[PDB]
Amino acid sequence: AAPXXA
Amino acid sequence: ANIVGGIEYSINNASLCSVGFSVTRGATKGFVTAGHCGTVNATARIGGAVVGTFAARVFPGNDRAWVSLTSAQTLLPRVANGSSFVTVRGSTEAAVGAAVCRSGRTTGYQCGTITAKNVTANYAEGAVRGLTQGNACMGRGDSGGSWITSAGQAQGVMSGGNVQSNGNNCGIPASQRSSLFERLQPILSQYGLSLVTG
Repeated sequence: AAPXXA
Repeated sequence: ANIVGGIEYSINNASLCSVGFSVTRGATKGFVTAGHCGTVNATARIGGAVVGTFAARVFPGNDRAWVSLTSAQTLLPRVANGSSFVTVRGSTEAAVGAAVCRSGRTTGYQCGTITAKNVTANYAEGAVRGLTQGNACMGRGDSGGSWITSAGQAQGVMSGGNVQSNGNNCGIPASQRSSLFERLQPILSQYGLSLVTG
């Protein structure tokens, strides 16, 4: 999972 | 600038995020967004003009922030849907299974349903707990943008999820998407904010 931002 | 949920803003002339919702704190105008978007005092710009700065944020742990705007900004009780708008009416939390849509500067307005609550995202920065998961798609740049029901109940702001190599999760079936949002209720109470409604 990654946050989102750009 | 007219502040509408879902539009782009930049942080310190670098990062891009989306506005979540117009709010007020007493006479102060602001918008709620994602904490990952900026640190306290970072500068937010809309269409190249300075509109305010980060007043507070929490990230990781939670993923929230609010930006205090200059008095020249116009707050609107709306979220962008293409060229149309969804009117914000309140913040009743929807239950698992409800349909919800999100708006952001990268993927536009996308709808799906809420599939789980209280989800932990293990981002590289640290875990973010208590997020709600939906299966509407999203991409890099949608963070901070609005999550709302078609009836206008604001649900929260875009945090993150399982972005693929093309920068979004729109190319994978709804069943495989994990699109996470930070609940709005706790951000309103934590900072004493009132949602702008119409």
